[PDB]
Amino acid sequence: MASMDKVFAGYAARQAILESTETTNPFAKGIAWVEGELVPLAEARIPLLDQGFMHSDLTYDVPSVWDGRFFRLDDHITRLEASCTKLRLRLPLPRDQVKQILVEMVAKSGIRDAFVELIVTRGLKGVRGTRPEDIVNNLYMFVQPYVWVMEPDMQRVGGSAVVARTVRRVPPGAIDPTVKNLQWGDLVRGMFEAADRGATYPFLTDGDAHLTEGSGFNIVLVKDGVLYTPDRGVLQGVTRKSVINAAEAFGIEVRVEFVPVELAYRCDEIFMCTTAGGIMPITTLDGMPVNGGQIGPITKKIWDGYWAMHYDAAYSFEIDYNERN
Amino acid sequence: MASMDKVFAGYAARQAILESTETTNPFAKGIAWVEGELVPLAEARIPLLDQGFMHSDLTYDVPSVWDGRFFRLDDHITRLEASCTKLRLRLPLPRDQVKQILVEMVAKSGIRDAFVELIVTRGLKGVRGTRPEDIVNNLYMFVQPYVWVMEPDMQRVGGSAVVARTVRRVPPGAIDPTVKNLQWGDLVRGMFEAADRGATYPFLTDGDAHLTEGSGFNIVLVKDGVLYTPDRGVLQGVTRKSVINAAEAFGIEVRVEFVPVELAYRCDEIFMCTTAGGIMPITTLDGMPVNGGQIGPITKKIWDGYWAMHYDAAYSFEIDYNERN
Ligand SMILES: Cc1ncc(COP(=O)(O)O)c(CN[C@H](CCC(=O)O)C(=O)O)c1O
Ligand SMILES: Cc1ncc(COP(=O)(O)O)c(CN[C@H](CCC(=O)O)C(=O)O)c1O
Ligand SMILES: [Ca+2]
Ligand SMILES: [Cl-]
Ligand SMILES: [Cl-]
Ligand SMILES: [Cl-]
Ligand SMILES: [Cl-]
Ligand SMILES: [Cl-]
Ligand SMILES: [Cl-]
Ligand SMILES: [Cl-]
Ligand SMILES: [Cl-]
Ligand SMILES: [Cl-]
Ligand SMILES: [Cl-]
Repeated sequence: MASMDKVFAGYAARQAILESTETTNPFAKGIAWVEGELVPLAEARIPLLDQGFMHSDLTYDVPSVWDGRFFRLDDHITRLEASCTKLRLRLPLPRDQVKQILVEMVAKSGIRDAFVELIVTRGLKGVRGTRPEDIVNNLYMFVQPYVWVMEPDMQRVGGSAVVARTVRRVPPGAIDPTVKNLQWGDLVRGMFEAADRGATYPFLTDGDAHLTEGSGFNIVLVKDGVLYTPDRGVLQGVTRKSVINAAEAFGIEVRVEFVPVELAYRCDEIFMCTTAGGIMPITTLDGMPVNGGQIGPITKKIWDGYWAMHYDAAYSFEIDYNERN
Repeated sequence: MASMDKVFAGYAARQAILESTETTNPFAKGIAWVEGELVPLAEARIPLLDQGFMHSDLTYDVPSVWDGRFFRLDDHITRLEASCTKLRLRLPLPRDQVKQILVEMVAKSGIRDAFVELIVTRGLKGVRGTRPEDIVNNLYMFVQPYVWVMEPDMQRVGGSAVVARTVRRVPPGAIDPTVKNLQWGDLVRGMFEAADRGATYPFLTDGDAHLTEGSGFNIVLVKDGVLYTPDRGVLQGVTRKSVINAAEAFGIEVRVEFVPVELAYRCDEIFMCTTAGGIMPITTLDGMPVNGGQIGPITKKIWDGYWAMHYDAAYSFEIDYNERN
């Protein structure tokens, strides 16, 4: 219930070092792997005919680095492989080589707090009209400075959400939300709706009176000392997984189940969770304060627990930035 | 009711001529417009950070050229602008300039039968966390040899379809299907399902016992001299529009309305329609011959009518090759 000052101050200090190197290190603003070559992220290009662009025929995943430590990298690569399997894709390199490249990329960038993305696409030939044996999947990877879906200043007070009414989440029988994907048509609609309504974060329903997820995050409700989070219709987030780990360590019950929309209007606390920002409190919903409008005690406990895990060998490992090896 | 021989023979003759130019015209296999530069299609590259790739945050449209005549180009540009408006995008160049560039591209390629695609993306900055004033949309365009969703020799016989059971169409309240888009998660699932079931084409339902569309085409049923095609849940196809034009000219009623799945099992004829292939008969459905399994008389009449429209000044214009239209 009190790690924010230190977590954010550490980040600010590391950030200041990174920023100072932007004119000397061409990778300080990010680095990409394309067709076996490493290039500054702003200069990275992909073939126009890649079906990842032509029909968003891809999956992706986003591990992260915090304070020079990769967080749950194996979980993210395993989820990527699972997503590939569901799409009949195959990770184009052995996963141990992939890990080695990522660590090399991070080390070269000098970035201590990083957003790391891997993308596997169908390749230069589409599914339609192609012999399955002629299909060759493509891999793209990049590392960039850590991305905040909720900035540190706002995490201190909580953000503003709406339950979206002009859009609902793509259902699993159309697109499987457990397959991480970049088909964000509904999520972008949600972001526009939130903004139109004077808020920031959209919570999308399943179009059947139950909650799913938002534009880049899972949703957790807190009521009478219990956490509630949607089971079906959502990405099985690694942050959400970490929230469950922390809750279990603290003796807090977590129910991963169908969550009726009505619970969002009568719960004690709300937070979002995602790799790109961590634990993100929501203190206004549909223009109304959430139970008084302050960040709640269980949210604070989970917040602290989540960041503590980033230093636990069971969930993280230290990257060697030395040059080299 | 028999224009197939002449239409396909003409195409074959033009294909042979096109092929003979490939060793001397670097654009004969296709040409792309990227950031104001014209490049061979295979060499075209886009920024990795373009949000058209990063979150498929884009719309697109696909006019075509047949026998050196652009087909309904104005309709396609108008639909593109409509799609852009619905996504809060804006065509980055005046539409008259866009048409001029397209004609120039086709002429340089020397392609007489062409698939032409325009893509408008959100640009290098995403909706999330960006000042709306800081967003600059991007334009990509390319011309390639005509693409067949059903090959000419399969159109002579008819194709096999299934009503998909493992996937349904993304509903409009999640992603608006009247906005042409490349978020094909459900459509690719449909293609895999069709293949798994020994058929070529998937027909997707609305997940509520009514038909919508398939993987790159609209669906038309013929029953007792009347055409039926889904109103809601689908792209408002320009080919479908052309089918309606031809049918009205022929005195054939067309009902654009809710089409129950059951009608597909008791109708007299079925065909698919799309810019990438035209009029595409379906003669087996779920492994069962459609009303005897032969291409039907109304399908043939529409087939002929559709291709005749490609030479009709009301619907087309001739491109001036080596001099621009
Ligand atoms: C739809 C969706 N649901 C849930 C999550 C949370 O899952 P995890 O805890 O495994 O991260 C994400 C993460 N999406 C953000 C990217 C969003 C952006 O950059 O705008 C991420 O990959 O972290 C997401 O995109
Ligand atoms: C989902 C969908 N519905 C209907 C249609 C028919 O609409 P129109 O008659 O306006 O073309 C298309 C055409 N999409 C094809 C896909 C091409 C491909 O798969 O390679 C196109 O863009 O021409 C489509 O993609
Ligand atoms: Ca450390
Ligand atoms: Cl530190
Ligand atoms: Cl999974
Ligand atoms: Cl509301
Ligand atoms: Cl999805
Ligand atoms: Cl290791
Ligand atoms: Cl000819
Ligand atoms: Cl089209
Ligand atoms: Cl139109
Ligand atoms: Cl079935
Ligand atoms: Cl769609």
